[PDB]
Amino acid sequence: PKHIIQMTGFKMEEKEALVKLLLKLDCTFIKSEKYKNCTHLIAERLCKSEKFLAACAAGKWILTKDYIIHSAKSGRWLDETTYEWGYKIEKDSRYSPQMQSAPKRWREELKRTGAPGAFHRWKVVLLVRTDKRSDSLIRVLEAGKANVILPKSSPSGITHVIASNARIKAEKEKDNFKAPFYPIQYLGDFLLEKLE
Amino acid sequence: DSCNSSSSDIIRDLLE
Ligand SMILES: [Cl-]
Ligand SMILES: [Cl-]
Ligand SMILES: [Cl-]
Ligand SMILES: [Mg+2]
Repeated sequence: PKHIIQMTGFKMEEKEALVKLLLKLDCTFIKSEKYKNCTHLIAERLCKSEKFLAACAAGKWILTKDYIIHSAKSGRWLDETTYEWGYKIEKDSRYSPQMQSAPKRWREELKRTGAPGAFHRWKVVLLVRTDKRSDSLIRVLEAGKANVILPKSSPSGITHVIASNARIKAEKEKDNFKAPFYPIQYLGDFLLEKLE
Repeated sequence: DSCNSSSSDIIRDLLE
């Protein structure tokens, strides 16, 4: 049982204090803006960072900073359950009940079904605006075990076209693909908001 | 800090 830690949403001084506490525990810490297959993501708040969405898509633990504080004080990694984002839902919140429960929902759902990710068996073509990088979107999709179809790969079996300005594109242009078009927001909504 | 500037909303970043 490994503890590969990443953090999202903390300012520098908060992150320094938390990483100092990791020296009391056997673990791996990965410093990167990118999702790097952490087993435990420590999140300052519910959010839509690459790390948060990717951790949801892979059914990882997404926990509060108290998980690190209390584990370090105990000298041992504790049970994650009561520290999970989703363990307790705030009925008066800017975040929907679905979004507040999303990390727990995906962790439990992937264990239930046996699937390795929220997007397993998806075969996705990305049509992202040419001025911006799709790289964070790709790493979230791949964290969920979607197959992102590169331009040099055959389009056989595409399931989703995810497109900048999907709602604007002409039917003639949508006709270049067998699969339906989805806006960029669909990815976040599928993980955080949609009732399955 | 430049060494701590991950986006907190990658969907928003792609919309505008
Ligand atoms: Cl565990
Ligand atoms: Cl980091
Ligand atoms: Cl759109
Ligand atoms: Mg599994």
